[PDB]
Amino acid sequence: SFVEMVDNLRGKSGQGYYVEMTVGSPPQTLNILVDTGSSNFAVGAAPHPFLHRYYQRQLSSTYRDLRKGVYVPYTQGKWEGELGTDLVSIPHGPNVTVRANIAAITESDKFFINGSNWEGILGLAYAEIARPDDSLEPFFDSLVKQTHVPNLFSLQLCGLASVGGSMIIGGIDHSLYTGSLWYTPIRREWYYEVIIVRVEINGQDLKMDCKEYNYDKSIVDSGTTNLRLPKKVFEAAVKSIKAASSTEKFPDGFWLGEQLVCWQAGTTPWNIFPVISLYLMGEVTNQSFRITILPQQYLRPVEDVATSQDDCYKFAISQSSTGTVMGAVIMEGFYVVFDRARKRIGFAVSACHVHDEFRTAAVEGPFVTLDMEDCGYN
Ligand SMILES: C[C@@]1(c2nc(NC(=O)c3ncc(C(F)(F)F)cc3Cl)ccc2F)CO[C@@](C)(C(F)(F)F)C(N)=N1
Repeated sequence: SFVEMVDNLRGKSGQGYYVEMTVGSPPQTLNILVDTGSSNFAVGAAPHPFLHRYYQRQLSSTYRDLRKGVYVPYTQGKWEGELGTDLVSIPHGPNVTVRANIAAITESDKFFINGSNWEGILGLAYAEIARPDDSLEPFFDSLVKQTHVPNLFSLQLCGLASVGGSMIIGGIDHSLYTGSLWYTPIRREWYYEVIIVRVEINGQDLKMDCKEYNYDKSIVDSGTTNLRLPKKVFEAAVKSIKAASSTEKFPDGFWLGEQLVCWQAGTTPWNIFPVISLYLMGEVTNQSFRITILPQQYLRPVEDVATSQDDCYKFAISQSSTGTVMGAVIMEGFYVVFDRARKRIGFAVSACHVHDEFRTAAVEGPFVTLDMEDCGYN
């Protein structure tokens, strides 16, 4: 039941949200990062200083070796391993056991994070971006094929350092959001690719050709902390946020995410910072809806006992050369429905949210733009 799935996610702020899973027979319990930005189920399978436990294939009678290596290098770090299949279950997910592909990580460099409490990654995106290639069926594809679970999942990421949330597999739990769910089409089934049609900072349009917001794609990624923007959009956004917050001046390093800004505990001047709205393409021509975030979402607290006389924050909007990434900055405080069956992503205000007494994060619409331009970059 969905009620049994509520609060099945845990994590440390900015370290990743994870769900408990079991692999093998007899079952081995592991904490697994929920990642909508990748498509491999990859688990630590050898000792590592940052791993409390790991997958021991020799203890699983149901393990099957696929006799195929896999090497996956990312911008920061890389993982090498071996492919196989085994029985997998989600103790606080659907009441089912399925056979799924598993990449057993045997060597890695700067992939596992100290103190993150996760031992692998559940890539929830599509086969097109699976490694080594699209013939390696992702976990959610196997789950849907082998069971009667509907082809949809939803995430309620709720932003001390400990975080929580819910991953609801096979449905939408109405207790997790308020107001209406607004849907944007999935443009291509690879990443969860979407289209942004307008960006406003404190109600002021950035006034760019909308293709700039999607250069070269825009994705929804629970495996990325920041709201990451293409260079041109990022520079305009920083200029606009600086203009709104000009009563206080911060080091250049802050706007580049290289330095923290600190205030005496409880004194953060939230009202000098603007709201940011991303307008997403609707399901109907030239209609859109907006997602509006507050500074409590894009100025992320950095927990550190040593600086705890203050509240210290990192600016969580950053530049990208690979397109827009709607990471946790966007997802936390919203209930996000990955409706794979209908090729669409829904957004609603979450039951767990940031609102202070002046402003509230929102999901609202509809908005019309009679300008007929397609905002898709490719
Ligand atoms: C597979 C890959 C990947 N992701 C992570 N993620 C995290 O550790 C992480 N996750 C969520 C959050 C929070 F919840 F706070 F947002 C904070 C963190 Cl710090 C770690 C290793 C790794 F290889 C590739 O890199 C990206 C980012 C890719 F570049 F592909 F986008 C991705 N999506 N998945």
